[PDB]
Amino acid sequence: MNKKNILMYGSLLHDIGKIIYRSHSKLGHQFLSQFSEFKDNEVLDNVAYHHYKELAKANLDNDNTAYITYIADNIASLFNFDKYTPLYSVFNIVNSKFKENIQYSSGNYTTLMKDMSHDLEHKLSIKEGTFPSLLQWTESLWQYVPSSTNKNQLIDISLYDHSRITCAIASCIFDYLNENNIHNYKDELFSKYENTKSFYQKEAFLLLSMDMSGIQDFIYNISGSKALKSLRSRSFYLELMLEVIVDQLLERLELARANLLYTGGGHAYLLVSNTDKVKKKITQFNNELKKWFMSEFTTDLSLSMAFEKCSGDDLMNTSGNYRTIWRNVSSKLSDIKAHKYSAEDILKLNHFHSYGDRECKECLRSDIDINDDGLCSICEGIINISNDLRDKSFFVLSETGKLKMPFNKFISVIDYEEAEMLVQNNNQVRIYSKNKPYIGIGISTNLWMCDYDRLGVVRADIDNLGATFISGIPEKYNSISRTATLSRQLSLFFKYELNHLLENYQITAIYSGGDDLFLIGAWDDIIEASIYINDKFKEFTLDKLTLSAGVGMFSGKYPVSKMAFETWDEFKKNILEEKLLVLQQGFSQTDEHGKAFIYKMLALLRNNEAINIARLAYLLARSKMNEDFTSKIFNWAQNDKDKNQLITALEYYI
Amino acid sequence: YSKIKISGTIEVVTGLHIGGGGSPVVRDLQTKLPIIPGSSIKGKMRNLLAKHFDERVLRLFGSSEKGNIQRARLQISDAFFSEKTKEHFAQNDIAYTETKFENTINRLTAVANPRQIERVTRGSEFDFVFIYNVDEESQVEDDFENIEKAIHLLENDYLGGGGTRGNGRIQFKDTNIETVVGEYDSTNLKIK
Amino acid sequence: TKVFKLSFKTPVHFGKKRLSDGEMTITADTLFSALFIETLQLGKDTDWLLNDLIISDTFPYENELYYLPKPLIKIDSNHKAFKKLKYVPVHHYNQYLNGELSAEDATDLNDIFNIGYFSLQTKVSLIAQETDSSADSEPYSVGTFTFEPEAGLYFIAKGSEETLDHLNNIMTALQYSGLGGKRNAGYGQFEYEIINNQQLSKLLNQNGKHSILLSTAMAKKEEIESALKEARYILTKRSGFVQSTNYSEMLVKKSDFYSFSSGSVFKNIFNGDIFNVGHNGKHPVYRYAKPLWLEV
Repeated sequence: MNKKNILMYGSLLHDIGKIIYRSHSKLGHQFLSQFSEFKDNEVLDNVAYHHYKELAKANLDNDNTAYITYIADNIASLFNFDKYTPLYSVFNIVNSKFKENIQYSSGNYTTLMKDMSHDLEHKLSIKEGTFPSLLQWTESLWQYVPSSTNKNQLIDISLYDHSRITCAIASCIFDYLNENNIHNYKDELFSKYENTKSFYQKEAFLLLSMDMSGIQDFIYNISGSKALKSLRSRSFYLELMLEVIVDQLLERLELARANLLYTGGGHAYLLVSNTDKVKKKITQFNNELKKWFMSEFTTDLSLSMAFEKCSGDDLMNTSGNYRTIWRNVSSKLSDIKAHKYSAEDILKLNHFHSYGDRECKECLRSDIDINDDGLCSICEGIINISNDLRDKSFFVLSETGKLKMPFNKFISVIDYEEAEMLVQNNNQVRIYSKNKPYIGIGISTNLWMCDYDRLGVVRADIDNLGATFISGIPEKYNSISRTATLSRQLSLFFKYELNHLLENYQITAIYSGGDDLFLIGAWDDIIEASIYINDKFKEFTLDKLTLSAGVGMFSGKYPVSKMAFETWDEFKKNILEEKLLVLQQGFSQTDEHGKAFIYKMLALLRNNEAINIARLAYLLARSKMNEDFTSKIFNWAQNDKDKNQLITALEYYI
Repeated sequence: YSKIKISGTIEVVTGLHIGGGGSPVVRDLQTKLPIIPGSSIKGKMRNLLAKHFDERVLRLFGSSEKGNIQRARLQISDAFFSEKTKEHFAQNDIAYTETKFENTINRLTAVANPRQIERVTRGSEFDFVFIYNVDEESQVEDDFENIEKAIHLLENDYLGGGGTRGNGRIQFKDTNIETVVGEYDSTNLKIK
Repeated sequence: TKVFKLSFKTPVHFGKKRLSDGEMTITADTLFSALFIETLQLGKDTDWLLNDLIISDTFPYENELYYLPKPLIKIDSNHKAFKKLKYVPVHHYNQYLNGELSAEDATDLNDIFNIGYFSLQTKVSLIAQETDSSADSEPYSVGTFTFEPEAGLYFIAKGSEETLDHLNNIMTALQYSGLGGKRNAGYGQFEYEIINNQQLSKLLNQNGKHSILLSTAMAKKEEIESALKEARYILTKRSGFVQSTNYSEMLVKKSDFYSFSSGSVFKNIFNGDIFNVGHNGKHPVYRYAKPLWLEV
């Protein structure tokens, strides 16, 4: 096995034994010492020797992955562990629990043990490129397993999060040490505590970040009759371009899928090594990507990538410099965004007189070349993927496909059986999903995307997301792993609950992710679901994160590219809950009160003059509604706030 | 090369109804005062004058869809309430816009189906501005004759919806014609 | 070097890509085009008004406040409110460059930014077979913008005195034709006033090491290497059609061109140039790229 891969497999399971005890190092080693697939001695050594007391007498070689696994645990992170400790949600601590005085039980861990033995016996196999599968299984299995159950520590970190960050860190460490011509890790690191602190301060990591330039305009120049079918696929397409870009990058750097920490909007974040070759490769890849985008769009989309040197000592939130490097990489990203092209680039750019046809009615774009029936090529593929997005759920990176990808690649759609056939074919494919878990078919990458399906449109943004992502919890929990887990929770919510909750609403999910919620549907349904989503968020954020949202009513068949640019408890309790219901009951009780009667009411209210108050009184008198109903309307009209509220309620009434 | 300016007022003898929102009427999303979008004027004028007969229409309003480029010779803007109508109505406390109740009868059922149409008030005045860029000195007289006929037709016809059903008759008053670009005389051009 | 201020009293549609798209401000390209074609309609001599006139992009104004677009300088702190802001009043223009503008100050300014609103007008078309025989009408949409009674647009121009007089005459003549988009449809007339703001005049009359490109420009072939040395800039694709050039309008359309946006900062000043975007036409078609710098 590749020593890097041995590192990967061992690190990923270094702290597994806790779950067995909760049903240490030695417990994990014995348990993992039972399995034909995973019986590698060095992988077992990583698990058996991840504690200092164990490393003291392990008598391992000067070049051992166990030492790297140990430093990974330390960088990622009196000691009475309660097996019944519940995991706590960070969201409270952000602006200062799961399954409220709840407590776990022993039998749950035993159940997981059975599950893990089963999936180890039948689902998992070791090979040159099977780490991703193992990581997928770990993620699916441990997502609410507490990592540290120390009573004196604020328990909010997943065992899965612990494992992933540790593996990423260790991989980084291995690359950095090997490239620095260092092999005697026992003496390079473990020799002295001062030597360990020297390595902590030694810049060994780069934080790398990526950003699409042109989100809004390219997502939003749609005018055709397939507005839903177009937009639903466009959002997915840009997202998948991001996904394929990042995956290609991770492949090139020979790094693991664990090393991705967050994706969203056009942003993505990774922890990579601080070596020269890595930087050259980053240079080459960046140039290539820019070449591809320019060969493609030339303004509409671009990728800017920026990286910053760092030592894990700051990753330990030692001086609060983790937030500083995050802000530095954000400023660096904006600097790359400013300088997008060179002199020769634009020199070619402004000199390209080409015989072209006209704009694709779907694609408000002239540069791309229509062929037949005013239809180009890339747009045509967008319509095709939209038709197959709902029924088919599996996507494959193939050399021949209907969708053009940046790295001279193509995307197609398949079934679960076709994906199994590709495993037998042993083709260079990756599986991209519709939130499909427990698959275990070849490279089963469960990518997250929420596909659920006058008009109403609601757009929402997290208000305090800039501060939450960087400052988050001040001075004591700004660990890289910890903000990662915060990101993870937010991501999983915004990509899973958005699927689940939408069940009862006549809504199609158009754009969800990062902090952007772009939903369209039926006006009444849109308003109701928006209320539902606000309440559900306030539950899941424990009232710690807030959202600002707007709903606008637009005529059908409008160009949605123009609708989008158009776009609480007060609204819920007072207007909808109080006024709307009583008005509805009254109009239920008294018929003939059509839009004529209500419209006269509207006229009476809209002209705010006292004589109009008298007129409203008389008109109410001519009705036959119960005296209490008419008197309530009259009293509401007297108050400016209550009149504005009644007006809004009745406008909703129609 | 000269431009001739034609401004005046148009009076709603029977209530007007454009309704770009539609049963609303065109307004400003701020002033909330009725306007008559000029393009509507242009469309009605063109339909009428073309129905009077073609080159002349192309000369007047411009199409450039048959490969022949001529460019519009007439610019018609929307109009607004004059200050006069606003002050009179505020003084007399008259609403600007009427809501007419309508009804429709099914046959073989004889049931009633209520309807609502928002009409501009009778008697209000709109200040309109036309601009005629005389690109050919030796044709302008002809053109104005044509524009005259167009105006004349509109005088006995309607704008907007339901015009068969009894709304949209307008009138033209206080038309004055002035030259504002170039040095071309306009003391003999006449429009009622 | 006078500046012109514009009032419309009737909404005008600008537009970027589609007729239903609406804008508040236009770039120097459109203005140069319109002024040029108005000269051609007047038929005067273009060479004088070809290679001597320097124009800024259009800029919105309010009752008594004049603004400039946001310079893309690197400020080191919040990085949220500053992103949402586009325009800065002259009062604190140099203050922002220094860094005196506070986050709450930005909040306040953005709050005052109510200088017009956007709207969609629906229009129907019965020139089709709807009236001729059995067919349906053709609704379509336009986007229009209604400036406040004391709101509109202004540009900053410089050149010789004779150039300024000619521009004065052409501007008067154009006053009555339109600008923006559906001119003939009833949008975009204007009456203008020439006002000299002492403060803005000072703003144009500074001297510094940086310089803010106020127009839509792009250096020649042989200057770009030395121009792009240290800059912060945005490229802005300019496409569009042309008027009374060749047989088929839908066949005629100037090639997509690129220029820097109007908030870029440059170290090495470059003169720009009026580029031909012409091909397969009966005359050359001019697109404008020449800078007016505010030197600070």
